[PDB]
Amino acid sequence: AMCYIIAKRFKKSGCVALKAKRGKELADFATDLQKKLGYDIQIVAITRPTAYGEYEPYKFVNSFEEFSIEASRL
Repeated sequence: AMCYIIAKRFKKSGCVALKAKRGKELADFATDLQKKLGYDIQIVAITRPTAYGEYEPYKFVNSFEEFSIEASRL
């Protein structure tokens, strides 16, 4: 199924979001990025932004590479 993968700093408002297919590729990508960014950053999959208004404002990106760049700037 489809989801959004989300990166968010626990102590700051807003997030980075990428629409993505659930699967092993996404799980590996998210696991690797979680290691690089550390414990202060949350990486989570959600169904859709309106179900998670607490992560606003959303910055949407269109590739894994752009997601990694923007997540690292949080």
